[PDB]
Amino acid sequence: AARDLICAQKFNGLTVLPPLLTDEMIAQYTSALLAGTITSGWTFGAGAALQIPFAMQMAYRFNGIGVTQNVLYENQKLIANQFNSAIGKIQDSLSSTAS
Amino acid sequence: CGKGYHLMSFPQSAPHGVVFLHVTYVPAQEKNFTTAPAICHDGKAHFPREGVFVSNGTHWFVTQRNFYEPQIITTDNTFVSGNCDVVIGIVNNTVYDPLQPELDSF
Amino acid sequence: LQPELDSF
Ligand SMILES: *[C@@H]1O[C@H](CO)[C@@H](O[C@@H]2O[C@H](CO)[C@@H](O)[C@H](O)[C@H]2NC(C)=O)[C@H](O)[C@H]1NC(C)=O
Ligand SMILES: *[C@@H]1O[C@H](CO)[C@@H](O[C@@H]2O[C@H](CO)[C@@H](O)[C@H](O)[C@H]2NC(C)=O)[C@H](O)[C@H]1NC(C)=O
Ligand SMILES: *[C@@H]1O[C@H](CO)[C@@H](O)[C@H](O)[C@H]1NC(C)=O
Ligand SMILES: *[C@@H]1O[C@H](CO)[C@@H](O)[C@H](O)[C@H]1NC(C)=O
Repeated sequence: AARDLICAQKFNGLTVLPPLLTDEMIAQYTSALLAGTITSGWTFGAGAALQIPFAMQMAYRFNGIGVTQNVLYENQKLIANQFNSAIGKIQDSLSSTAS
Repeated sequence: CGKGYHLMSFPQSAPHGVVFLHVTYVPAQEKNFTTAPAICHDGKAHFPREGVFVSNGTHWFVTQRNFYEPQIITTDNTFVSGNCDVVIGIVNNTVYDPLQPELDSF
Repeated sequence: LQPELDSF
């Protein structure tokens, strides 16, 4: 086609070094953090992973803001659907509303 | 203030800086158990204020989430605040009144 | 929390 901008950057000594952690292992770090957050919770930040169901972890994270843990245990479906609709709103914002 | 559950620290004089000695609580030896979000007893969903409901396979315990100190299920560290036909995860067990073995049986 | 001691 025509001469690229990155070829002009590269040909004048302005080379770009790649990161040590590539996108696949960075995604592996992120997936390990997500799996430790869901399965182990906050207890894997103090040594090794300590397994927990996700409802218990969300309950013990409601306990950290002065809210009793009956709020989700009477309204688990509502909080789950609110999280699903909020992450769907984030997905639609990433799809269309680039702001 | 240290990797893990932080307890305290010690300042130490150092050349062009400072050195801390973070005394830190770190758990070592784990053990697997059977858990449940609450306990349905007489249509009441007991679930603890501080402990976590675990069982070794036969009896259920209410020990804390950082050190295994299993205690019997009693309405002193458990609050109801609901009903047991709403939550997803629940098991059938019994919760003993603290009033009973010191006045009612006595 | 009395009625389980005398009113039961
Ligand atoms: C608390 O707010 C939530 C929304 O933030 C309410 O949930 C909605 O309730 C209406 C009732 O007509 C439903 O049509 C919606 O589908 C619900 N949204 C969901 C499930 O995401 C909830 O009802 C409110 N609480 C009370 C007691 O009214
Ligand atoms: C699970 O925990 C229960 C509760 O402590 C254990 O039952 C005890 O077993 C000892 C050993 O025979 C008895 O002396 C106690 O009287 C039992 N407790 C009660 C309340 O009866 C049980 O052995 C444990 N099981 C395993 C596999 O560890
Ligand atoms: C407990 O039992 C499960 C059942 O497979 C096992 O995967 C796990 O390694 C055991 N130990 C711990 C500490 O969870
Ligand atoms: C728990 O016990 C109650 C009555 O004791 C019973 O109606 C209910 O079906 C039981 N639930 C389970 C999951 O066993």
